Amino acid sequence: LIANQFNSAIGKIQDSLSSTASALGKLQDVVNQNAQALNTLVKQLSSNFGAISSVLNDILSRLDPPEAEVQIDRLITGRLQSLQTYVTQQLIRAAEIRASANLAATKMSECVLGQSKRVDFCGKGYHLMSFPQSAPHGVVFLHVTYVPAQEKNFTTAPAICHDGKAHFPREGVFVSNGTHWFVTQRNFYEPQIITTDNTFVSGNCDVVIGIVNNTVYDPLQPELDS
Amino acid sequence: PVSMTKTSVDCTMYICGDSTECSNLLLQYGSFCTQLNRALTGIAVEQDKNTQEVFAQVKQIYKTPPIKDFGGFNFSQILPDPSKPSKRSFIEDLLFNKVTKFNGLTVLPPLLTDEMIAQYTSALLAGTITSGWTFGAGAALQIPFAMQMAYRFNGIGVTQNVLYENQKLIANQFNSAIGKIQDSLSSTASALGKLQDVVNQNAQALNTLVKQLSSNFGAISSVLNDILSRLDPPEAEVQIDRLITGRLQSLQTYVTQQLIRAAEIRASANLAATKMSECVLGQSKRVDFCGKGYHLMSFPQSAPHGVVFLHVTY
Amino acid sequence: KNKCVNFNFNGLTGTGVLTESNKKFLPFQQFGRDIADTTDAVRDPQTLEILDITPCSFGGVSVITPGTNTSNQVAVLYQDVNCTEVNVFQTRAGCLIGAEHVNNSYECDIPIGAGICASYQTQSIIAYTMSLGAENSVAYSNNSIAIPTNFTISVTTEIL
Ligand SMILES: *[C@@H]1O[C@H](CO)[C@@H](O[C@@H]2O[C@H](CO)[C@@H](O)[C@H](O)[C@H]2NC(C)=O)[C@H](O)[C@H]1NC(C)=O
Ligand SMILES: *[C@@H]1O[C@H](CO)[C@@H](O[C@@H]2O[C@H](CO)[C@@H](O)[C@H](O)[C@H]2NC(C)=O)[C@H](O)[C@H]1NC(C)=O
Ligand SMILES: *[C@@H]1O[C@H](CO)[C@@H](O[C@@H]2O[C@H](CO)[C@@H](O)[C@H](O)[C@H]2NC(C)=O)[C@H](O)[C@H]1NC(C)=O
Ligand SMILES: *[C@@H]1O[C@H](CO)[C@@H](O[C@@H]2O[C@H](CO)[C@@H](O)[C@H](O)[C@H]2NC(C)=O)[C@H](O)[C@H]1NC(C)=O
Ligand SMILES: *[C@@H]1O[C@H](CO)[C@@H](O[C@@H]2O[C@H](CO)[C@@H](O)[C@H](O)[C@H]2NC(C)=O)[C@H](O)[C@H]1NC(C)=O
Ligand SMILES: *[C@@H]1O[C@H](CO)[C@@H](O)[C@H](O)[C@H]1NC(C)=O
Ligand SMILES: *[C@@H]1O[C@H](CO)[C@@H](O)[C@H](O)[C@H]1NC(C)=O
Ligand SMILES: *[C@@H]1O[C@H](CO)[C@@H](O)[C@H](O)[C@H]1NC(C)=O
Ligand SMILES: *[C@@H]1O[C@H](CO)[C@@H](O)[C@H](O)[C@H]1NC(C)=O
Ligand SMILES: *[C@@H]1O[C@H](CO)[C@@H](O)[C@H](O)[C@H]1NC(C)=O
Ligand SMILES: *[C@@H]1O[C@H](CO)[C@@H](O)[C@H](O)[C@H]1NC(C)=O
Repeated sequence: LIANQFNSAIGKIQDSLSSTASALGKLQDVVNQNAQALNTLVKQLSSNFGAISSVLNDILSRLDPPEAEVQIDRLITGRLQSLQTYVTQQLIRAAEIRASANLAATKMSECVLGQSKRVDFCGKGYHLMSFPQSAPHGVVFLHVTYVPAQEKNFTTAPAICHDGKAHFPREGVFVSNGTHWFVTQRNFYEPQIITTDNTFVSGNCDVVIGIVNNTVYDPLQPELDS
Repeated sequence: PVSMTKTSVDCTMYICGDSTECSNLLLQYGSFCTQLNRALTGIAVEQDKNTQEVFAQVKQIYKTPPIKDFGGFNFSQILPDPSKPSKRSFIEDLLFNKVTKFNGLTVLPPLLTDEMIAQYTSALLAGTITSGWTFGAGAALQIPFAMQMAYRFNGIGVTQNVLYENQKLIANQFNSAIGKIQDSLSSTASALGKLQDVVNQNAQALNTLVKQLSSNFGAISSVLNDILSRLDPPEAEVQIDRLITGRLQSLQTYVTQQLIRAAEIRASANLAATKMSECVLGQSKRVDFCGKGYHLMSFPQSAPHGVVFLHVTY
Repeated sequence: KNKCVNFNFNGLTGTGVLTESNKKFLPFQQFGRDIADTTDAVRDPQTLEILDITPCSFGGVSVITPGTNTSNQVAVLYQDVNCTEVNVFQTRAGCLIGAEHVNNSYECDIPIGAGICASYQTQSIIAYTMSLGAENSVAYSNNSIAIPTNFTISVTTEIL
């Protein structure tokens, strides 16, 4: 079942990517931002900045050096400013990318090379494993997680009273279907008969709030009788 | 700090105040103006995204049950007061109290209202209290609060029995500590310094931008109308160019600082989102990620342009 | 008064709305300025009257459009302007024109701002208060627990 659920989910990934382009928006956005910035840089060459012509060749073709220098100076001032603007925005943008890259590297380490207990860090659910796929100017992570599908109400007790002693589950939680008490692990319903090996004994019944009364089976007792 | 004020400056108005002569000169400077507008718009959208990242981490809007039997733990102070107009908790109200144009620069309202952020925090807390960490992972599975706490005690290394036996004491210690939080916030404003600082920085930057309009930059008059009323267009052009050069530089300075400032806020917002996930939606074993001590659980409270986390530790 | 006019007091040009002011000018004071050092009040030359200058209403225009692919119908938002100054609905964002306000809350499609989102639905552009999500009351009880009986392996994609 788990293998089938896994295979199915990978199938859906293929479908999603094949259908909708928007899925890779973050990557596309980065591309678009850099393209717009360069387009702007190129267009600023067409700006006159108060000079007679934006074309540098026109200025020197029309004017002698003393006059030409004034017009060239305006173009230089404008073009240098334009490029400074570009470089500054790129530095800021690069720092945003470096942050993303550091995050991608961190996830590569803690999600692909390991199993993360950090919540949501590797996808919504309880992270199992994750697989990296190269993407243009980016990385894509397929996070396989475990999500509990179907759930049921049970009445629960913090502890049970046996012989005036309080039994708490070693791991797990006490549950009652309504008639019989069992101990199940929290994440998946596997009821087991409450036994001495499923429980540890601390203190007495009196201090524990919400304690219920249920027999705790001892495996050794039958063996002695037999 | 999760977000800043979304601020938009129309440069063609800032640089030239409804003056056509000036606007024509501004055209020669190219698409500088469009680029400035674009930069600021980017920041504003980022601010909305920052808030979504932190607060909208909850599948459904969970509601706490009318019966608050949380095993003696009392959350009335951090849970919303319905009686109040905005459904904000007592602590959120204190936080809101603590934290404190015509030139082409306007403020755009945030996409989520304060009431909506308060509803998101209420959903997170209700999920946390009633269902533990399960709401993060999937469908919120109810678990009694005193038993949820026992799992969190197993998480730090202490056996379940310790919590059960000392339940009254732990509940009292918890309630007391929340009391102290109320007291601290009411007594001293300085506590929300980080949030205040963000506000102050944005205000100073705008104040500077407005003051730079009064600068002449070597023109005869800082007032653009004075130049036009006193001088013929050829002569006026030189003076207007000086004003344009100065005003455009002033605004570029502003935009650049805001881009850098936004990036710092986005980092904080990313951290706030990461703490919402590993601290509120789960129990962090990372040391000091979620308060000093062994983290048990944590509860988010909306604050102006920020989030506040109450970390319960052992 | 009470109109956007191009005024000129003693060779001081400006465009603004002149209103009778309540400012307590002292006899000598010619005109008032601001926090920002912006002229915002005048004493009339021909009359001893103080007039508050309010800049004529200006605001940004945003066009809310579903893709052109989808529809050519558009809604216009006049930011921070009263509707009088301009399917007309006033939001905290500004004056929204071309969008029908709908009570039913939906997931935010196009964020107009201040909690108000727009979408294209059965068609016309509609404006609504965005829904945060499906309200749920968890079945909390001091003795009730919910334990999952099954699971779903799920693969989700994160792009960086
Ligand atoms: C809860 O589960 C227990 C264990 O399966 C049920 O107790 C059993 O009931 C069947 C039918 O009467 C008997 O054949 C078994 O001998 C019982 N087992 C034990 C452990 O005694 C119980 O009936 C179930 N209750 C509900 C509410 O469905
Ligand atoms: C669990 O079992 C204990 C022991 O039988 C119960 O305590 C008895 O309660 C009855 C009714 O109050 C008294 O008459 C006995 O004197 C009590 N015995 C002792 C040793 O205290 C206890 O009430 C039971 N609890 C539940 C949940 O039924
Ligand atoms: C949790 O503690 C709070 C704070 O002491 C209690 O709220 C008070 O309730 C009493 C009435 O019972 C009022 O007189 C106080 O004015 C309230 N204080 C404030 C500031 O809210 C609350 O009732 C306690 N809840 C429980 C479950 O005991
Ligand atoms: C352990 O925990 C705290 C540490 O300060 C103390 O708890 C107090 O215990 C006394 C006596 O039982 C109570 O009257 C107080 O109300 C408790 N105070 C608090 C902070 O809740 C005490 O030092 C130690 N208590 C025990 C039970 O060992
Ligand atoms: C747990 O869920 C899986 C589905 O994820 C269930 O498997 C299905 O079982 C029904 C009945 O045989 C079939 O019609 C489906 O084709 C099965 N689906 C798959 C993907 O195999 C499984 O039965 C569930 N178990 C429980 C506890 O109900
Ligand atoms: C648990 O019980 C409550 C009250 O009867 C109910 O509303 C809820 O749907 C139940 N949940 C499950 C998983 O059966
Ligand atoms: C749960 O609350 C009920 C009242 O709603 C009370 O009678 C009962 O003793 C409590 N039980 C536990 C498990 O503490
Ligand atoms: C002319 O000046 C006097 C000053 O006292 C004033 O009373 C009168 O209203 C003025 N007339 C005009 C043209 O406004
Ligand atoms: C409109 O969108 C659909 C779906 O993406 C696409 O197939 C189609 O080519 C688009 N048409 C136009 C007018 O771009
Ligand atoms: C528009 O003006 C009216 C009348 O003063 C006022 O009640 C209303 O609040 C204003 N609305 C906006 C959008 O400012
Ligand atoms: C939506 O709400 C308003 C009240 O604010 C009301 O006038 C209108 O009838 C409502 N729409 C319906 C019920 O179709």
